[PDB]
Amino acid sequence: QYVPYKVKDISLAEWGRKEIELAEAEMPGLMAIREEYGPQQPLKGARIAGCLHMTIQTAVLIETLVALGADVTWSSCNIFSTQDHAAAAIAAAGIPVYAWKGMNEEEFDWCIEQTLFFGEDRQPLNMILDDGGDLTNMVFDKYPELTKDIKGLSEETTTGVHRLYERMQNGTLVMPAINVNDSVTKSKFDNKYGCRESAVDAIRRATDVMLAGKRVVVCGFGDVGKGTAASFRGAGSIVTVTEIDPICALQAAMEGYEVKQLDTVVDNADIIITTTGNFGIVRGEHFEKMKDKTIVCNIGHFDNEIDMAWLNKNHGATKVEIKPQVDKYNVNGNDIIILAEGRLVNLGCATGHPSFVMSNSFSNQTLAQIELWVHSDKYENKVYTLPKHLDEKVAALHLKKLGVELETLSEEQAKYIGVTVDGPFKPDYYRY
Amino acid sequence: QYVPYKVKDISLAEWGRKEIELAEAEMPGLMAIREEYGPQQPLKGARIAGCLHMTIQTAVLIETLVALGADVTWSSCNIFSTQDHAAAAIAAAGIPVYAWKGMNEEEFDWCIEQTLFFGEDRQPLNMILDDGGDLTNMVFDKYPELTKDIKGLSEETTTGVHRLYERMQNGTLVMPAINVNDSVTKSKFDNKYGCRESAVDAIRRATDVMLAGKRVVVCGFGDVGKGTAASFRGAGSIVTVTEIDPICALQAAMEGYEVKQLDTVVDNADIIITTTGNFGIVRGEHFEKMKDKTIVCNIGHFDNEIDMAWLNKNHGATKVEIKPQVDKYNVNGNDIIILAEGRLVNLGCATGHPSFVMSNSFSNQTLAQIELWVHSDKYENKVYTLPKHLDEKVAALHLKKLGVELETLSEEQAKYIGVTVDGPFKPDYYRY
Amino acid sequence: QYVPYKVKDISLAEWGRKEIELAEAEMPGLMAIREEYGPQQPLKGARIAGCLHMTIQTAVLIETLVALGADVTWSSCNIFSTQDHAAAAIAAAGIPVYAWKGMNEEEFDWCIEQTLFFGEDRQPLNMILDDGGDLTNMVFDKYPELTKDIKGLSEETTTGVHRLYERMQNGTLVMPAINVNDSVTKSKFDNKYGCRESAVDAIRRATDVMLAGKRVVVCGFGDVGKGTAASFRGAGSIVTVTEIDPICALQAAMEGYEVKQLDTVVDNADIIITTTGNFGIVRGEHFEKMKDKTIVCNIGHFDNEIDMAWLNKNHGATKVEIKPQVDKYNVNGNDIIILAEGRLVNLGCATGHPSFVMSNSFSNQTLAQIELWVHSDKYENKVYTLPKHLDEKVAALHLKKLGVELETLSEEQAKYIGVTVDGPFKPDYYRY
Amino acid sequence: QYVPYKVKDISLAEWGRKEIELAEAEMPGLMAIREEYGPQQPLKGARIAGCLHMTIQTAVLIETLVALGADVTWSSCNIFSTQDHAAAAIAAAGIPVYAWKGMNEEEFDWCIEQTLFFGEDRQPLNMILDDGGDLTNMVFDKYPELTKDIKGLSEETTTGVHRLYERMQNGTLVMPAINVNDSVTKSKFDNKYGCRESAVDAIRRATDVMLAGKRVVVCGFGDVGKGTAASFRGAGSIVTVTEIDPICALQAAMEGYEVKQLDTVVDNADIIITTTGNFGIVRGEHFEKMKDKTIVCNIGHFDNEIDMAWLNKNHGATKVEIKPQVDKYNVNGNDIIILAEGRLVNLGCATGHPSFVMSNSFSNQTLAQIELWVHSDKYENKVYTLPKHLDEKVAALHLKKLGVELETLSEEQAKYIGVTVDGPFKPDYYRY
Ligand SMILES: NC(=O)c1ccc[n+]([C@@H]2O[C@H](COP(=O)([O-])OP(=O)(O)OC[C@H]3O[C@@H](n4cnc5c(N)ncnc54)[C@H](O)[C@@H]3O)[C@@H](O)[C@H]2O)c1
Ligand SMILES: NC(=O)c1ccc[n+]([C@@H]2O[C@H](COP(=O)([O-])OP(=O)(O)OC[C@H]3O[C@@H](n4cnc5c(N)ncnc54)[C@H](O)[C@@H]3O)[C@@H](O)[C@H]2O)c1
Ligand SMILES: NC(=O)c1ccc[n+]([C@@H]2O[C@H](COP(=O)([O-])OP(=O)(O)OC[C@H]3O[C@@H](n4cnc5c(N)ncnc54)[C@H](O)[C@@H]3O)[C@@H](O)[C@H]2O)c1
Ligand SMILES: NC(=O)c1ccc[n+]([C@@H]2O[C@H](COP(=O)([O-])OP(=O)(O)OC[C@H]3O[C@@H](n4cnc5c(N)ncnc54)[C@H](O)[C@@H]3O)[C@@H](O)[C@H]2O)c1
Ligand SMILES: Nc1ncnc2c1ncn2[C@@H]1O[C@H](CO)[C@@H](O)[C@H]1O
Ligand SMILES: Nc1ncnc2c1ncn2[C@@H]1O[C@H](CO)[C@@H](O)[C@H]1O
Ligand SMILES: Nc1ncnc2c1ncn2[C@@H]1O[C@H](CO)[C@@H](O)[C@H]1O
Ligand SMILES: Nc1ncnc2c1ncn2[C@@H]1O[C@H](CO)[C@@H](O)[C@H]1O
Repeated sequence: QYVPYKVKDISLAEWGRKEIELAEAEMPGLMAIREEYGPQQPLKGARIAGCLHMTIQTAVLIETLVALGADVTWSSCNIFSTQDHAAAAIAAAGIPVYAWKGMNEEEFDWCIEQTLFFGEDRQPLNMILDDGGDLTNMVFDKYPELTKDIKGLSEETTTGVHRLYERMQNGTLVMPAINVNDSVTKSKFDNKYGCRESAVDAIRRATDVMLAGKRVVVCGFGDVGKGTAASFRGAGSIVTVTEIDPICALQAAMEGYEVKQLDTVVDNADIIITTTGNFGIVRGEHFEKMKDKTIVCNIGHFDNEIDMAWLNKNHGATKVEIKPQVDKYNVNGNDIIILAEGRLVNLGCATGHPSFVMSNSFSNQTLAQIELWVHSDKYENKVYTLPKHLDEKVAALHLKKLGVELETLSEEQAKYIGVTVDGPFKPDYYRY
Repeated sequence: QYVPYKVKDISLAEWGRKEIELAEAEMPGLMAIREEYGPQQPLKGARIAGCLHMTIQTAVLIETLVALGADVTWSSCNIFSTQDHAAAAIAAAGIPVYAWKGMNEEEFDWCIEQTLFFGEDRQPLNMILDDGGDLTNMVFDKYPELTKDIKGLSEETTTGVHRLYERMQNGTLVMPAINVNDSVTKSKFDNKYGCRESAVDAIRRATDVMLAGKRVVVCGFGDVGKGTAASFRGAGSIVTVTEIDPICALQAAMEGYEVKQLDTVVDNADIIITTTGNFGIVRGEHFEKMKDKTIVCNIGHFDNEIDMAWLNKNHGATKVEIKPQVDKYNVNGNDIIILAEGRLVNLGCATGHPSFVMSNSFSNQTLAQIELWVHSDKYENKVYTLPKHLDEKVAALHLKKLGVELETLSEEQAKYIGVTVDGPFKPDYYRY
Repeated sequence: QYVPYKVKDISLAEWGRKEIELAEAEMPGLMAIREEYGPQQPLKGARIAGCLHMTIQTAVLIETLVALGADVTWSSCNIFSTQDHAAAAIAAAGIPVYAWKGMNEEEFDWCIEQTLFFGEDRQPLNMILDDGGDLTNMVFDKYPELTKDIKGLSEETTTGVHRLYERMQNGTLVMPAINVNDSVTKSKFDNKYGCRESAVDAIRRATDVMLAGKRVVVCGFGDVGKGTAASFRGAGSIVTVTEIDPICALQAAMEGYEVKQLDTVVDNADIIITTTGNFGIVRGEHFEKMKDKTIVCNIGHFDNEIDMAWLNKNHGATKVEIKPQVDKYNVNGNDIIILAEGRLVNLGCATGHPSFVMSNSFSNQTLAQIELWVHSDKYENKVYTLPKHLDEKVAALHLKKLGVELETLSEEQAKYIGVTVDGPFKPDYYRY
Repeated sequence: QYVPYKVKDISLAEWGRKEIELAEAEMPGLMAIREEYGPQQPLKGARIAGCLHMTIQTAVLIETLVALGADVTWSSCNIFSTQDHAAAAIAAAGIPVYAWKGMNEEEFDWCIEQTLFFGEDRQPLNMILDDGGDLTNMVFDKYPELTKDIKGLSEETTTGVHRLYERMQNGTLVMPAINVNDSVTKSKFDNKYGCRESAVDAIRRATDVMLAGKRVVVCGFGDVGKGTAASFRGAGSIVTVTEIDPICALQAAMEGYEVKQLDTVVDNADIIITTTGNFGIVRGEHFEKMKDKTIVCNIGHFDNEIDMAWLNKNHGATKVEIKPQVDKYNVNGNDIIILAEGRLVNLGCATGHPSFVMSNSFSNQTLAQIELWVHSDKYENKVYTLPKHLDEKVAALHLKKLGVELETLSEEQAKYIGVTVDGPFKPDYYRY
């Protein structure tokens, strides 16, 4: 039977609403887009299923989509990332949301599947909004009959984008897709500066440990690794980076970090955090070398960066929960502290990124949903990014809140550098 | 009638004990002092009343004093700083503790008064361990008859030390006192690096706001102000400092901060945090100038740095609690967000300093209690500090945990610079 | 008549050679390329005219090209950037170099023109190696008859690349061109980290001023602006950034800088430095507002970022040379200090970037010259970049010198993220 | 016969004067003291011999003393620290100065001895102004007959202060002495922030090496070590600190540096710089372990921190001068680069600290000379410091130049914290 929503505790809605109102003031881009596109109702007729961490920030995105005319259903893309008071507030607003903090895997799948059908009539979704690819996979692999009537999808994160390029190479991408991750105002702000805000936050809330003087190994120096390393360095930690990519490794050395193999530094590390989007970064052989009370955690999208299966099989019998999402294992006499069972730690042990940086990602997300819903016929079954002018517009919408003033080119200065006075200001290859 | 303890929820003890065990590993100085002085039972016969934030870290101090032979009673020195699971664990260990998070002022006084008498026999305390001076004032002002049999007191923080110098000038200091605040390993580590760890932590847990690009006004640039400014700068904030002292102001300018009057910067500040130990820093006239959703908080010892009386009198009728210790007031159309009702915010909205830095303060605290209990007859009714050799010993006890190696002077190098090979290494005027 | 070289003082060669030998040890990429391609003589038959700051670093590039088989002639692309002992050493090695520090504009052109013809026979060049486009313009505009026998050109810097895209749009690019600037290992290392090394260096050598606590306005926050801002911030300055581009402006705010219009901050600035590659950044109206003894300088390619014509016309009569390339003007009673007559200040008042970062740029430059000389027939009269594998190779060649260790993907980890174990590791759109 | 001055080249005076005028604008404290005390001629009758690095900054000090009524003679306290154009300008002003860059030791002593007698009449000095103790030792040890008529001495640096405490313990301090080093506005600004400005400066001018990613070993973490470590960290270097003092070592770990024995890190260091004021820090056994082209230098007062005797005895025969004060030795196949022959490197290879920070030290120096000349009868043959009010006054005189605004206490706020509204604001034990 139809289930209108499912949340941990609907009585948390009042608290969630108070925090949503504060978040709105910190998300000027989303609120400006609400205001500019509200009158036009661009998303009228859309039935968007979203699969994205059910946080206070996501609530503002959800209510922006509704404000633009859409019908929306929602689930979280991680079992530990929902903020229960945010979910309760969205449920109390009449929006079908299926999400709570601490789901098991069967519940996680069940929540996604509820979002595919709208109302008692079970009307199918016609738009996909994804973070990591699990909703995309659910529809494409388990409900392929529905794709004929879905106009397109947007994908929010690096890991889900890679899965979309797997599908292109495999001939299994059956609709247009906009890669929101690689808007400049997403990748270079959310992935990097968002993790700078929220990585140390999660370690502090989980463990309360002193960070100054601790040796922190950051595995990876992509956008998440850059921000995560900066997070700990700004708290006084001594950060060593690992990398496979010689360009990213040289960047870390130029920023004043040592860059070593994990095997070189594992036996003296105080904290190890993975940022790679790969698998098998922290293995049984590494756990066997760690010193007592080493904290191990992951801020990449999936928990398989850390071999939790090995740890639970070999040392799970004497696992002790310190408190929820802070587990202590004993490996041959040395305690190992695992945060959020190896799941993305900033959302699992804290609240993820702050509202202001998520306003950039979610402004891109909203513009992508508009573009697909209105203009999907103009696109092939390939992966696209938003045009640079829209990327620039998203950034510009956040400047007044910060007291940032921009210069204005004269027409002659603009011609001198080969641009127009209203932009775009950079060639499409520019890397910022 | 005698009350053996009073805590919020004794069933939190198991969780508290798990966190105490983790804290012990992060407090090598305290555990080393336990180990060195345990066999000697130096505190046998002592009945120490302590008045100090009832945190996990304080639990390790309490159990160190007991391990050294003392009987101990305890209360918190702030109405919001107790960690209820730490209090429960100490209560379950059989130690008289009277403390919970969120006391009112009548309860705060009642808790202190219970600590003055030991057991059903109501045996009076004979040692004072204080943080801020309220326990000292309670005994000296309200129970003066008890001071004849108290061997001495130690005082942990800058504000309580100043009160002790008031008493010296006033002829009302009636026992020897050791100033633990001004051990180098306390003032220059706890006050500064501890606030670097815990100031931003509290703002994040309370508000989840983005700190990068925010204008943060840090009022004061003493040890707490230096650490607090560093806290926000390391998170990407744009910090402006205020000061009355031209030397401290010049330090802030040399560290790359603007230094302005609060009146110059109040109307564009995103966060204002007071660190002065003074009163009347943030006044009604300042609230009237703040922009919408400015966060105002205090990390000095007492809440009177912010004129909360003015704010509650003039705008309390429409106060909204966002969540506990996060209050929203509307001042002439602009929201003002107050953290922890103006009480010390790192303990009120987070967990205070981390264990490792508190091990330095509490190692000094333990050595001071030993020195007074054993050698109080060798002291006048004046304020003293521990000798530099003990200060150096405290620092040395924390080096191995961090992987710090020290050089050893040859006898000839030691003579060259005028020291002995075992220290002390600096003249008593050295400022570090 | 043929002139074999022209330098300030050939007796500086011994000193130049000693510094070249030290630079070789700091340029592992260039020396590795020498070693790998030396036996193959890939540049046999090439007659490369180079127009690029005649520094110690450029000497190692010149001798690498010769080591690979090329005949080379050389001039500097700026009137103040030659290091006379580097020029003398190259002249003493028998290489035709025409360059000294402090040329006038007629001499600058004369030096370029000598490089176009090789030996007493006046054999024409057949390869162009340019930095800024002035050599390209000299050949294309003044000696167009020579382009038929030139196989291609490489261009090293952002400003010259823009000129190449002007030529493409104008139908005046008559040979293949490789954009070396936008190798990742050039733009994201030289432009950014190189200016971090050398911007403050130049201000210190020129003026010896205290940088801590000074208000520095960095105009622009592209790669040069990012590095320049970091240069001054790391010295304790209080940096404000200006920008036209909302994405770059938001980056600066997220990095903890205020971002304002120059007009907002000009009257209180202590140092103003331009990084834009535009013109007309610092105008007469700005000079009229500056406070006494403000230092004004430019680190973009051309001096027209600052309106030096206005300053010399209106206030040149009382100009005082403090020392060479440090000039003091009096504007309505306030002194203005101009560095290097507004020409790129890191090369004009110091020695430009250090050897290690120039090894990255010049490794790319060498590989580009090889690719064009060997494979120019495979290219159209368009602008190209080197493939990502070569970019990665350049970075990898510099890791051992720094003690950087790289992880190696398993074949299964490589397939998981969609790469091969030997790279390239990132999609072509990746921005680092 | 009497010699009126001795400098390298008097024709450098015009250049020196231009730079002195710029320095005056950067030394508001000295110029304010000139202005306040000029009318009173407090130093009338004084004959001050100064022995202090003959830099542009020292020229402003010299001319301030003359402006206050004193007769002055001067020499430099280091063989490499004189700025010849500063010396020429002072000589051209009619002031007896005996100093040039690159003296030998016999010349160094000869210069000091000329300063002891004034004019053709050979009138003896009656005031000593010293930096390091060599002038003090010259008078006390070689001209003891003169001390009866010298009213007192001031001493500027940590090393000379220690020598004064040696003399107190030895009963050989025969006049009052003011320790200028340990004014707060000297030790905590000059020693620390001055070296932050000038340590990296010297390495860049001498070697032009890339600092990002280099491993720099800073020996010592006193005030000079703190500033020197910050210098290199702000340039992107990876700094490891060495220490004998557990408090200073813990400070470095809390600031995010590794802290190791030199023996642990010597074989992989790129730069080693000594800051201890001790001897025998870098020994033959260390040189034998260094890798090729390691840069070794010293920023403590005396060159014996590095065993230059060992290096010259064992490897001097193949020493190569790269350029003046940059020497290359070959130790068993590895090149070692020595800066300034091991003498204080910021003055030997660059220009020492900038004017603004020296204005703080030299404002203290001027007030100390006034206090001794006027009030020496009120002092014993002991070491004294200036009162805190004068320390605060010195800092306050530099605030307007930086745009620093100070708050003003109300009388009630002042009483609350136990001070007066005009200061002093801190107890005498305060460490800042
Ligand atoms: N938790 C968050 O809030 C958050 C935010 C954004 C993205 N993400 C996720 O974080 C992950 C990383 O994202 P990104 O944008 O930084 O990707 P990225 O491609 O920019 O960076 C990943 C880096 O990992 C490196 N790497 C790969 N395998 C490695 C190995 N074996 N050892 C060391 N380094 C290795 C790569 O060379 C690359 O530089 C993805 O899973 C992404 O979805 C999480
Ligand atoms: N929350 C914590 O964990 C924590 C830690 C240590 C100390 N403390 C408390 O914090 C406070 C500050 O301690 P501290 O050690 O930094 O003291 P401090 O004396 O070193 O610094 C206080 C600073 O405030 C400045 N100041 C005074 N009045 C001012 C005003 N009107 N405007 C601007 N600046 C002003 C003073 O000049 C001084 O530099 C005290 O109340 C102390 O007990 C709290
Ligand atoms: N001196 C050096 O060693 C060195 C090194 C590399 C490049 N360069 C030169 O430096 C210049 C900048 O190079 P880049 O790679 O940073 O280019 P870029 O395109 O990455 O950055 C230039 C920035 O200037 C900004 N800008 C343009 N007009 C502006 C204005 N009126 N006000 C404020 N900002 C404005 C643009 O938005 C852009 O972000 C070029 O001339 C380049 O050739 C010099
Ligand atoms: N070059 C400059 O401009 C400049 C400026 C100020 C002072 N100085 C000189 O620099 C030196 C240091 O001055 P300071 O004020 O920092 O003194 P300081 O006493 O504050 O610091 C010296 C530090 O060296 C440490 N140390 C001693 N022997 C050591 C060893 N064997 N290994 C490691 N660490 C060791 C000590 O523990 C101490 O912390 C003195 O010679 C002083 O005169 C130079
Ligand atoms: N507070 C948050 N709310 C929603 N999504 C978030 C939050 N913090 C991080 N994320 C997102 O989580 C993704 C990782 O799956 C990142 O792409 C990032 O955009
Ligand atoms: N976690 C903590 N436990 C106990 N005391 C703390 C903690 N964090 C800060 N403090 C103390 O609170 C005092 C302020 O009253 C400071 O002197 C500091 O030592
Ligand atoms: N030391 C140096 N030698 C040669 N070129 C340099 C040096 N420092 C900077 N440059 C170059 O100058 C160019 C600006 O015209 C930049 O692209 C950069 O590569
Ligand atoms: N530019 C300078 N002029 C004069 N003295 C200086 C300069 N830079 C550093 N010093 C001084 O050199 C001393 C070391 O002998 C330090 O105490 C410091 O005050």
